[PDB]
Amino acid sequence: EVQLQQSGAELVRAGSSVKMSCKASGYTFTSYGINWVKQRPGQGLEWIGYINPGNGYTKYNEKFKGKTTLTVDKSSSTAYMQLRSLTSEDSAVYFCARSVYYGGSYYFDYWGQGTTLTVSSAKTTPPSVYPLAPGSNSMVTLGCLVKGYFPEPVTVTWNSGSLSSGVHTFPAVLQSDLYTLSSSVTVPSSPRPSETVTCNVAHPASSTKVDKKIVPRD
Amino acid sequence: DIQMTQTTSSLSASLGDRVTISCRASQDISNYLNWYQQKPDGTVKLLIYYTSRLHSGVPSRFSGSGSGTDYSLTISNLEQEDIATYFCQQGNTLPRTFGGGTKLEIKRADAAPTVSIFPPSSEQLTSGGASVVCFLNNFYPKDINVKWKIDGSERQNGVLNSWTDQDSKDSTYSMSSTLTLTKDEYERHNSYTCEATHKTSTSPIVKSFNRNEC
Repeated sequence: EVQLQQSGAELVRAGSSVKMSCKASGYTFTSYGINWVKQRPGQGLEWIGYINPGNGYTKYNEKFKGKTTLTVDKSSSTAYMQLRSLTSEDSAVYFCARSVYYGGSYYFDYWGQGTTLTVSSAKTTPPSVYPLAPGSNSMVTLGCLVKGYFPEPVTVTWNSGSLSSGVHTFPAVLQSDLYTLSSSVTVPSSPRPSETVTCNVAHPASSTKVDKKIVPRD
Repeated sequence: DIQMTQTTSSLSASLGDRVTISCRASQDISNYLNWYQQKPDGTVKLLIYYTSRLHSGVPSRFSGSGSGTDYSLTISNLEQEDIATYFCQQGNTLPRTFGGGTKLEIKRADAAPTVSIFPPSSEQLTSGGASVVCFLNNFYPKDINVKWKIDGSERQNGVLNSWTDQDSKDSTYSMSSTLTLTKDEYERHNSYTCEATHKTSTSPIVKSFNRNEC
């Protein structure tokens, strides 16, 4: 089977650079070109460029040329891309896909899982969990604010997961060079403040686990 | 270069519906148009190629056509697995270009958001900061607007919003708005309001609180 395993995600400072991998398998490496696409949350894929493993003939998309260099290792049948002096608008997901022939004009028939590049300069930083409680009818929504952490990810749970349904954990946003997210849970009025409702926030990178209890009043 | 346009970012359908996603080149592509599917998990797969029509190993319900500038993909019978984002791609001129994509979603009965507002926590106030959060959960369609009013007026700065993809059990959407001030600014005012405007009704759903009342 045609397989393309791309390198893991990379976290690197702006101004620097980075070379990511794409390793082909299940087919003759040099008989098919490799292309690279760029995807930012802001929809759309951008066609970076295309390199022919057999000859090493690259062809770039003006808009990426100069800062981008496509190379390959016709030995470990692995294809590489290098991005220099990184900017934030470098932050994104990069795919490498095999290109193919029918009727004069290529197409990409096999892609990788993509690599996620994040260009920042913050450092492993734990978040501050803030309980969200109503101030001083049948169903009650509580929350928990996870602010000022970095880098993603952070895992949130309610009552160690015993409260699954009616939960909502929102995508993070970059506040001041850091991340912040929120999470809600909707439980009946009989449950809280009757019983205990606690958010379990885990932030791996900083080896942090927090259990904040949502208590009545402000 | 050649600009690829996909009118409709989001497209609604029920399971079992004939679905059609359009795509239009800025010129004559001479029938060199492809189609890729991308699941939420991020992966990308080829579906059709060469002005649509030509398959890969994909199910029969997928069909394609087009010519010159106007092209399209059609899924004769929408299947749950089909729910994703579809991009078209012209392979006629360099650089190779992509359409904006269209993301299917399921047809739910309009809902009206459940709005909750939450003053800042003592814990955070002690930090000197103050953040007022507001949830607008389980609503459909996905279009919504959240307006923050401090002491009955304006307020744009300090507002940060987050949205969730469509839910997989019910087909609703949800939204989290967060207004962050400094402890001091937060104490210089009294009523904080979170207004939600949703087609679900012409009168915004308003939720707020008074500090003096806490």
